[PDB]
Amino acid sequence: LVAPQNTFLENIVRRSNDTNFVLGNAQIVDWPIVYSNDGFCKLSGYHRAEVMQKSSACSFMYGELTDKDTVEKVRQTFENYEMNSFEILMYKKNRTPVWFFVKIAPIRNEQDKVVLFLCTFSDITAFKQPIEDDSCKGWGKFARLTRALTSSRGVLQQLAPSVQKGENVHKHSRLAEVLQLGSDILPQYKQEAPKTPPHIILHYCVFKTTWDWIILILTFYTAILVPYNVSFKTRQNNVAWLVVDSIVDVIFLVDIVLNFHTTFVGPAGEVISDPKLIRMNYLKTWFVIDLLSCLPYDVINAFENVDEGISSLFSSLKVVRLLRLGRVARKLDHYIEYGAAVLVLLVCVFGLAAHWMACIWYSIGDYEIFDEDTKTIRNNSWLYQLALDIGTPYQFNKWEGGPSKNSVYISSLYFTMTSLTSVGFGNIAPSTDIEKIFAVAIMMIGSLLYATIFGNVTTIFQQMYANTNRYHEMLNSVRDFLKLYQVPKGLSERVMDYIVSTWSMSRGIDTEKVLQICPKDMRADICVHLNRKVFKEHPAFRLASDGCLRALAMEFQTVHCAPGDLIYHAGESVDSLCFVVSGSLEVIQDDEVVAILGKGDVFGDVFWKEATLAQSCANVRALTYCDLHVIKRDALQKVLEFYTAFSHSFSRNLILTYNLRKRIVFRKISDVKREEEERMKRLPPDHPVRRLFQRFRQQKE
Amino acid sequence: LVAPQNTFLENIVRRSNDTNFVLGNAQIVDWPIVYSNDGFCKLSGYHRAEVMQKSSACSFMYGELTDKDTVEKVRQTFENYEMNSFEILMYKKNRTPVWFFVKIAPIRNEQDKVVLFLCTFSDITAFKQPIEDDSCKGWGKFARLTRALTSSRGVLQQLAPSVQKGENVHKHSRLAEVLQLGSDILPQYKQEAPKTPPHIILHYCVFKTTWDWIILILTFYTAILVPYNVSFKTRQNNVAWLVVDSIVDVIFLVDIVLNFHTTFVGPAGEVISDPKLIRMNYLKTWFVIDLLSCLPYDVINAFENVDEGISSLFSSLKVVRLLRLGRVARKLDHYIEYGAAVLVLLVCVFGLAAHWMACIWYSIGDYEIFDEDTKTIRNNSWLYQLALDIGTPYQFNKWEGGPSKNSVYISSLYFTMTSLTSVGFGNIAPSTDIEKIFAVAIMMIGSLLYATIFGNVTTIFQQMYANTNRYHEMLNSVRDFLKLYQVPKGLSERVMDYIVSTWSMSRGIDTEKVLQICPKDMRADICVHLNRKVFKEHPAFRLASDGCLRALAMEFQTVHCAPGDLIYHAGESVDSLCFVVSGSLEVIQDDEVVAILGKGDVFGDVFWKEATLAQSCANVRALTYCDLHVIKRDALQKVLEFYTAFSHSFSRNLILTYNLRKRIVFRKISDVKREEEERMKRLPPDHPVRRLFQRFRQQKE
Repeated sequence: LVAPQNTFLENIVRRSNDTNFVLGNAQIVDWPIVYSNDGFCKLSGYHRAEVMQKSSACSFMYGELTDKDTVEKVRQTFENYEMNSFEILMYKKNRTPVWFFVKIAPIRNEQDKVVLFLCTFSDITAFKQPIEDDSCKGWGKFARLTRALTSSRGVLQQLAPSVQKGENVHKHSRLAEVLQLGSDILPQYKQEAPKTPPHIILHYCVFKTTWDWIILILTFYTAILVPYNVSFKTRQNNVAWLVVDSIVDVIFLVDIVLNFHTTFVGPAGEVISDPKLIRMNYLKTWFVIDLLSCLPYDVINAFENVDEGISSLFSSLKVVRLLRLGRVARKLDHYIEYGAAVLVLLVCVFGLAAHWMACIWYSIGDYEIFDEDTKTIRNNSWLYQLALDIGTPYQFNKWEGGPSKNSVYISSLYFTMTSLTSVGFGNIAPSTDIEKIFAVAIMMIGSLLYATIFGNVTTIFQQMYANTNRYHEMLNSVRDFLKLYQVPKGLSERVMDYIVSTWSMSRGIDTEKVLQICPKDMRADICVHLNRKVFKEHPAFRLASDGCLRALAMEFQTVHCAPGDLIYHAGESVDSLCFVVSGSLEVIQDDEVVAILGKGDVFGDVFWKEATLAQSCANVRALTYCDLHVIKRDALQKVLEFYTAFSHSFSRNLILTYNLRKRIVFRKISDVKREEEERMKRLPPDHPVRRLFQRFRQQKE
Repeated sequence: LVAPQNTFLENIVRRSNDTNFVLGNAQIVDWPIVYSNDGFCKLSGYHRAEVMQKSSACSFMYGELTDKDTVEKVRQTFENYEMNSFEILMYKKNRTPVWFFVKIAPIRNEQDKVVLFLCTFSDITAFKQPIEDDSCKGWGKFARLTRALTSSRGVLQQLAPSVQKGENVHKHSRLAEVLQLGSDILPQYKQEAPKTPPHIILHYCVFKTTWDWIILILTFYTAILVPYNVSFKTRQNNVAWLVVDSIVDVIFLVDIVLNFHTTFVGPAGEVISDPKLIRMNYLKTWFVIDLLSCLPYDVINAFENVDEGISSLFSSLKVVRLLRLGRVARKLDHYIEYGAAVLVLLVCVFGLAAHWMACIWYSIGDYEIFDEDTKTIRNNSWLYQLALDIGTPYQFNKWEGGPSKNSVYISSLYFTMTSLTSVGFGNIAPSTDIEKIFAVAIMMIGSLLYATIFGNVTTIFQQMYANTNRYHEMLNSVRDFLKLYQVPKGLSERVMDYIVSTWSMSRGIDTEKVLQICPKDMRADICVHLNRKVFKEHPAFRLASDGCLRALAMEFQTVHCAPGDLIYHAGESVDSLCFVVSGSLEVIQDDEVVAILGKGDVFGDVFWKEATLAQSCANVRALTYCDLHVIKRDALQKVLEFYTAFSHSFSRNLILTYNLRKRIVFRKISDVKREEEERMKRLPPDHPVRRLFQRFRQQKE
């Protein structure tokens, strides 16, 4: 989410440290100036526009005291493209001769070419010999030159008055700030994305995504396992549990380390990648909590110490890595956001709450069943009830254990579960006060959890139906309109066929909306792409310029059509030129076929010549599914008159297939036979019709 | 929700009591008139427009009989800004000389300045000596003057014919209505919000809001506690319950008093704050109910009287303060309305209904268990069943009590609860007829309550997803369109990058919609703010007037762009001026870099000079993320020709960085070397090409 960016001006101005620079082209003869810094503009007194395009040699800066040897040296250093520095008198706009130190640095290109020359300048007037062509006084001229030397007199040499013979180090101090420009020359005219530090890996790499999926699976597995072991306090018989616990805790610590070594996205900035601040930000935000939550705290339980009862609660506290997950959810859900991702999040929280409240019901029962050394059986307890139900009742002499831990686990799970979805079988009763308060807490939280899933599942029916409903409402309105206004079957089915076909090919595409969203130049490129067919195939466009091509692409509109469609009916005013790129067309003149139109054909009229609109002499009808491109007369004329140069070539190259303004005369064989046989079968009062004949002859004259 | 308002005209006209007044400026020499009342307009006969801007001295009113002493007195009283009153003959528009009483009152300003002079006038003709320059008759002139004196003859002196020598009090009666104007002078030209009475406190103060939160918590606590004590009829063992009950009832009475002393909002008026009506409105609407509901009625139970069984039902009746809360809800919910406030309202009504129906189930059981002195155990009762289930069965000799009240409370709560959410454990059965009807009532109301929460929770998924769905549908349509029309990868990713970046930076912002919602002047201010950058930094605008600045701000449009974007391709018609405020730009001429554009640069053409559009000679492309401001030629020309004065300064100050109409010529070093080595390696039939050469020379001539 970043563009190949160029930063040369900002980089060079920031590296300059209040110095000045001038830029000029390398490959053009005499190397014209392409840029001048504001500092140079003010130092020379000449404006940027008047220094623009001038020669890099700065001959326009020269004066009588300039050195032909220096001129030759700058000339040959330009012609050989090496780094150098110089010292020479130069003339300001007031034609005051003043001293200058100069350095040159041509800049290479990413293509290993060399494109640019870079210049730097500095005053040394207050330190060189005094010179004055004309002055009010020698001391006054000295003071004025020293006050002009403020650039050197500033931070670059502010310590000078505390020392003597400072010129032994002032030259090097000035030269270092220009020698630093070698780093500025590095990008070599290239515009490119900035770099990021190593050992901090981009968060969006596929390897990091599968790492995120792995830590997902790990935290889900730990959230399963933890409440089980902590509730039942089972014996550590197989070392595998401790092995898995320690490895998964250390892999979580490594995950925290990679968050400490990975890119992060902030609300105030699209990408944040500086190690010097990302680590501290991650710390101060959430890294302290991550450290508080993700260590292998079970090592304390594995070891032995005087910390009686201190470290027990670590397991549920470290389950919370689901909260790291929830922070990641903002991104990770979007891989299934299409698909209602929250469905899995629901299922997971269901399972988690079920297991949690299973262990809670177990804990309450276990705490209640025996009344300590008082030996009160408390037969009212649910666990006693289930023990007697399943058999193997308790005994004493000593105590019998009755039910087994596995069966009792599933007992608790199943009660939690039935409470969760309100089926309430009722075989296992919450007899005691605290059992029965816990029943409050569980079924309340269950109902709140329960409402959400109905909302979630309803959230998809809009997608599943509303599009069809939009189609349905337009179709129903069309039906009512069409039937209400009594359109016969032919035109009615033509209308509905057009509606259904165009809707099938379109649906949700808003092509005009996409166009107007698109910015002007990309719009130009899109329409050029869409009219590429006619542009390449028709020879009239083989000569066009890119600008006129773009404008014509804006103007062009493409029409698909069904067979039997009538494009130009007789007597209609022709106003458009049109091309055929698919299908075929036919022309009807006086109910007679006179022309057929195929691929690549173009017909219309010479608008640029006639300049007057005319009626259509014939009818043109489709016989195939055809694609056509049409152009309006006025816009075509405007583009043509703007591009007069292309206009002449376009006029002389373009030839039409048929011209709608002209028409042909003909005779039918049947009509000729009728006339011949009528002649085979074959006036003084006709003076009025003869007068009409004479009038017609005069009009035709 | 009120603006700093001015009411001087309405206030003074209402205080005037049918008198007249005239206003004039204080700080302008000769004090021109700024306003004239309609009464004065009609009394003088001169129209408002012709009296406008005239001198406050009313010299244009004067006549031969006027007094130079009075003229000097009004002059010096104006020059010294004191209050005074006067009497003088003046002339009406018909040039009839008539008597006038006059009073003057300059008005101060909120800045302790003085800005305005106020005048008042009145006729005394019928009481002063008779005067007539020319008349039909003396008695007729007397009658006409008396009929002109109707202003004094009206309500100000209507009692005069019942008295004699009334002039001893008529002057004071007239003067009082003008002396009242001192209160009218109070606001001192200031426009400000009106005042509200003390001891009635604004309802929206933060202290009042936290008071509302406190009364919320109090009524919630009382609603918890009341059905418990009233159902179980527990002994009053700790005085703390009575203490809390009495303090909370009296704090509710104090709350009712503060509603009686606080602002209230009515549908017919945005703010209602008059004590003389707000108290009565609050009374007649709801204050009678508040008094009916909020007293410490438990004092009767604490005391002793012959009122056997009268005062018991007070507690549930005073719980209803949740209805005061519900009236407040219209406002109070909106602090959590963002956040689906109704969720807490649900949770609260849940808890309330649970506890209520707990106490109801308890009441039914307690009423049923024992069949009075008949000693029928009624073992069918649910409470008997639970007693035998838990143990400690009932006994007699005398009666054993069995279950304890705490356990029985939670029993009832828990049954109500399981009935509420239909889990229906079934261990506690409604055996008896009435138990079992109550089961009807509870589970019916439970299902009605239950449906609401699903609606509530579904109400959020639109917010959670529909925005993403809008983005999804446009992206899907773009994908289908782009792939269907076979755009290569380069342009395809350019398009999708533009779409996603613009959508990320925009989302729900409809900037154009905000603009068109905004009214014209604030639109002007917004665009001035947005173009402040160019306005302040570019010297050409340092001279502009506010009106032309506003119009140009309306015209300006800003464009952000990505690197590689081509603004003006070669051969395109230049029609816009444009400025650079961010990033950098580069210019390509004949595939050669010729110019670079930086911060603050401007390029285009001199439209106001050339007046003819021209094609672009070069190409300009972006290398950085850049922000630009563009101006259309036609609107710029129109604004300039309107503001001709600024036009000359703008033309003479403005200088372009590069002009698209002009172009540069150059040569390549490689091309020069090729030509030189070709010359190192180096016509009669050429007459046709020589003729072309001669034609070219003639055309260039």
